[PDB]
Amino acid sequence: EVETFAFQAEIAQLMSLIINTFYSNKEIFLRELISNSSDALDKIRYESLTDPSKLDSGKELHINLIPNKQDRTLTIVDTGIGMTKADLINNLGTIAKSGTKAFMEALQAGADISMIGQFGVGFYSAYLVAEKVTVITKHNDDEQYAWESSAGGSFTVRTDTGEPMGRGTKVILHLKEDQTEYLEERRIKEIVKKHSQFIGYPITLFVEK
Ligand SMILES: C#Cc1cccc(NC(C)=O)c1
Repeated sequence: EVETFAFQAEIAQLMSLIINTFYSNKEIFLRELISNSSDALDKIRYESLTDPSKLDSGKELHINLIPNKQDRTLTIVDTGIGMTKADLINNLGTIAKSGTKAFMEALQAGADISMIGQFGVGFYSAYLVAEKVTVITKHNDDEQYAWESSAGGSFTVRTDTGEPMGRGTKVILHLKEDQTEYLEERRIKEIVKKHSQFIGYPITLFVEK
């Protein structure tokens, strides 16, 4: 049972600008997704300060980076607060319509693309390197769901029957054919050290066979 939704016109426009604009500094996608994970971890930590049972779904607060060269995927896993189905449909828990407007007004006033995260829409920088993005998420108050989009104006949401997650979010980047440098250990390490070296949660880069 798969539900298909249209992106709001402003989000479709942002996504097409990310995909079509010539812009060589693609590595910022990983900074933005790690930042989103750190925000999601801060939220479940804050909730747990007054209600410890919010961590019954998992006490460890961390970020894992999982490259898979056979599948040509880079997966960013966090054990943050996760998203409900309603959150997924509402632009993955963002204020993407007003954020896109503020981002585009900022660019007209002298910002560049790499400030995208300041406007709350850093998630969509995934499309700098991915032809398809899958988001698996589990929030304490809802069931496990899978969101998916190859851009083109639409996304799908379905109940996820895969590996139970406990709590958190998994962003699976199905990489473009010419973007496989982001699966190499030395390249990922370089980017994490350059852009994410002070994130307050452990970031573990998995290795492959
Ligand atoms: C990449 C990219 C991107 C994201 C938002 C807006 C724009 N448009 C420009 C710079 O003309 C480009």
